[PDB]
Amino acid sequence: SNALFSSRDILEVLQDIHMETGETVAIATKNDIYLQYIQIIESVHALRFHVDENAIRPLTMSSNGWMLMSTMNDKAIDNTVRRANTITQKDGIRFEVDDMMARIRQVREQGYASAEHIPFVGGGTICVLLPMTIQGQPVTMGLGGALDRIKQNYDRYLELLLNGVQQLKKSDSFHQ
Repeated sequence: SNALFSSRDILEVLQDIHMETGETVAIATKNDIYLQYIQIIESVHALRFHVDENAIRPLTMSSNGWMLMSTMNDKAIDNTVRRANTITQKDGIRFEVDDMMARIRQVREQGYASAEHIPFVGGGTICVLLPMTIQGQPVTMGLGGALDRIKQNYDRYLELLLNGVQQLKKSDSFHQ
């Protein structure tokens, strides 16, 4: 019942990270074991991520995924990695429950996630968990672009995401 003022708070923060970084920026949540985008703002760089929305993407395949999985219980993470392997292995990719469960525990610890070449060669991504939930689901804010641009701006980009989180500690969770 206050969904719009929260969406606006989030959009304003996401617009700031887009202005300062020029990268593809997004808010995402989970849909069962798949990553769901709520809002994407496309990069202005020549070489960029063009997010195809019809794409089905398991949570094991992106740093946004690991951040979202880090919110589940272990029973649910194990099911997720297992179920997700049967899908990604149709393309020869499959993470060992052991190491994925380790990466997830680390991400939960350090407060954010980043990834090189995952899901895509030449790409780099960094994301954080937003303080609020949307429709009972946890929510993520992240940026993506060409790996080199990401590597060379890593500390600055991270800092902006984390500070974006601080700016939203006054925004409500909503079920709309």
